[PDB]
Amino acid sequence: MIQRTPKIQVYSRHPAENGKSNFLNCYVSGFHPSDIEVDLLKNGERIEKVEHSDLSFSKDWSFYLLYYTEFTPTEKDEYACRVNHVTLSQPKIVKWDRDM
Amino acid sequence: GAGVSQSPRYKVAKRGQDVALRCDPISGHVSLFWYQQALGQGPEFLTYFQNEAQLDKSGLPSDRFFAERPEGSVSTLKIQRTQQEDSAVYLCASSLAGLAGGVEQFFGPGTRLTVLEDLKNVFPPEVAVFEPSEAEISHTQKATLVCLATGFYPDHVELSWWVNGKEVHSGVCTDPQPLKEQPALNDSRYALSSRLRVSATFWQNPRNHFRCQVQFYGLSENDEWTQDRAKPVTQIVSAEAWGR
Amino acid sequence: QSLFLSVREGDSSVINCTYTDSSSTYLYWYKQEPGAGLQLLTYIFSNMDMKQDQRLTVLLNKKDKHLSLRIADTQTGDSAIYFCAEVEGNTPLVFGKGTRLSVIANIQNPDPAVYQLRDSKSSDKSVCLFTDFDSQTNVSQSKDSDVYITDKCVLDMRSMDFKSNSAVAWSNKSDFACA
Amino acid sequence: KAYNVTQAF
Amino acid sequence: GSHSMRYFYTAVSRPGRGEPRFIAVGYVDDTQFVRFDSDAASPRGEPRAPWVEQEGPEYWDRETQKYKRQAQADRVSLRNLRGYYNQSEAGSHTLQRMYGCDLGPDGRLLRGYDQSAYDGKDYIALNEDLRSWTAADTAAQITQRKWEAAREAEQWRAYLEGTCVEWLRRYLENGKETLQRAEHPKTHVTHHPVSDHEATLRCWALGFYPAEITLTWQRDGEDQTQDTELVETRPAGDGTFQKWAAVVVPSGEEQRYTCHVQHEGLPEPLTLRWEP
Repeated sequence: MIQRTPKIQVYSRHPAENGKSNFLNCYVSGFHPSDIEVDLLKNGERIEKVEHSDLSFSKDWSFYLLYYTEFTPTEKDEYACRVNHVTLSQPKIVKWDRDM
Repeated sequence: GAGVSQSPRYKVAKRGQDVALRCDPISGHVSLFWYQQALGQGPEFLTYFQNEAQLDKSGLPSDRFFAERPEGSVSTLKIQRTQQEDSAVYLCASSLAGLAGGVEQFFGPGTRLTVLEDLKNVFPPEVAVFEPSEAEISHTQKATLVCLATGFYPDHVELSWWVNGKEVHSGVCTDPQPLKEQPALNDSRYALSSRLRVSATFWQNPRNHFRCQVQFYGLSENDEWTQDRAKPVTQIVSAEAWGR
Repeated sequence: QSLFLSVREGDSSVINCTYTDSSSTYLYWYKQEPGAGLQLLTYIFSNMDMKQDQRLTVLLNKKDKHLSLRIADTQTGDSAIYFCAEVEGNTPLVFGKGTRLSVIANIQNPDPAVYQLRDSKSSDKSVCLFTDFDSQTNVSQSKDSDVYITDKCVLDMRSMDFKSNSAVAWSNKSDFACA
Repeated sequence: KAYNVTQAF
Repeated sequence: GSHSMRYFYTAVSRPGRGEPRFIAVGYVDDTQFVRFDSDAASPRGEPRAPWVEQEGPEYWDRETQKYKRQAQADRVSLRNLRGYYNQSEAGSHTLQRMYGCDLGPDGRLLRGYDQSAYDGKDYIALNEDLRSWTAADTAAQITQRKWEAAREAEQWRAYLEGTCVEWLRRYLENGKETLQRAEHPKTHVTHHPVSDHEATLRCWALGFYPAEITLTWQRDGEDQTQDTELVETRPAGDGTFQKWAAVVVPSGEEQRYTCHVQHEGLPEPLTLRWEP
């Protein structure tokens, strides 16, 4: 088989407004094989409730997934996405930045 | 019978016993299909195979049915605790690879499986031959032999005519369907008629031999038979006649 | 045998059916004779309008999902049950309801005459044979509780291109009447 | 609507 | 304008952990409408768009049986591919297939396609003429033989030129209010300080469909794209997409930079600035 490291983007469905409910998304793509563990975090804890989209792939055969959950943005929380893949020595963690 | 083979062909089973049906498809064929068929009705799907893999088994009506194909050649459909509702014909078909138009395919002759309440109703046929009427030969100048098989059950009979050791087909027509002697009775025994017709010159020749052969399908060697009557096993009942 | 069709010898027969899925890639015609297995007659690729091979002509009409088989110069050997089948991809055939085709024999010289046959080997039960009757001739079941009448089958002696309808009757109630 | 069933490899 | 239907199949063998897994998703353009997962407790074809649910049980039970069989075929394919390469039994392997039809603006089949990969490698592909195949290696040539004996290509030409186009036209009509209603992007510019003299200008594009878009930064009206930052277009999780493009500018020169956007829903391109 072929190994390809996933690309990751953590962001929000809507422009973040402290207090107002919203959706937190972790978008992984460009990886291969399809076995992958993605988890959303809040203050380092794993938020169990997470809905992931259906497995699919791009014209180049790379897979992509959308793990997401509902959250209310409030300061001093630090949401992040921890992704582990066959091609990673250890889980790559990407913190959420509402400016991106 | 060049093509797919199906082992039992005819099978009688009492309510509760098990039965196994065998299919021998063409050696190279990848896909193999099983169908079920009621009295003169369209075949319905049971299950089919890709090599040895079972792509679908939703057609099986009960969990008692179990098809398989160990090494992707012969297939076997097993039925456990057979019920009256299992009585039907079971067809097998094999194809080189799928059933697209133009791809080699063959259907098997089928296997009629009659599930009976009790084996005490099985009786082989009683065959008799009737000679042509001189009145017929005096007018039509043709001779018509009639064969009559009675008292058999179920209707697992295959009739044929043999003139001087040869199975003939010209001048023959057999009843399309047996005739139930007891119309009101449910387990009534059946009767089948047939006719063979040749010129008066052939019947007049007393050196000719006419034989009506009836292949009956009953029990096999492995069957519990206790009644003092003769075991009603698969056999051939014949009635012969000679010219005059 | 969900539908029935009677045709005269030498005429043409037309069988019809309305299959299910409009996505069927191949339509099939099978015939099943009494006791035998299914025989493949023809197939047509769903993108074709019509296909011909010997005395068979297949006409397809998608949208309406209508399939037709025309047998040219239909003869007694054509009497059977005919089934529509459709297939798409790597799936099993899906069969439609059957149609029983009954070919009425051409009787050049009618000559109806009932005859009684010699019960060889001293068979008490007698039998009388209704033979040489016309294509329009009919044979019904005597309501007599113990008088059996068989249906009518045609006989074909190829030696002289001769055909003849035949019927048989017998009685087990000890009351026979050849008339 | 999907292709019915592909042939095996 | 130019629409298309696409299916993606994935089969992954997981030795010692059950039968291979089979997933299938179907898209009309960038809108997924059907999903099937062989690992669900009630494996069935489930609608994923509000323009396919009104099809009736006959339609959905037909896809369920279709998928259940396809998953069995792919398990056969994994064994066969494994045997072609003499691959260990304790290894995990992946089969992928993608097929669909491009319905040109003429309203007819513009082109059909079907291609497969094994372990991320091009394996076999249906040629553009829909009559033959192109095989990557000697193993794919064994597969080609088997498909040629089965008339597999004749069945794909009939599906791509008929069923595919016929049902794509049906889907577009049922969901015209969304599949044919292009949605322009909501845009704006944010400001973020870098150094005492550096600042970042991020141009946002949110809530558009389809996903095709282009964001360009220009200082003085030129193609200042050598030091622009673009993130892959990403989904908002509800049918719309997001995308931003950033550039680092010397503080005080903000109004020298203009963001250009191009989307189907926008009649003419949109030039956007940063409002302090």
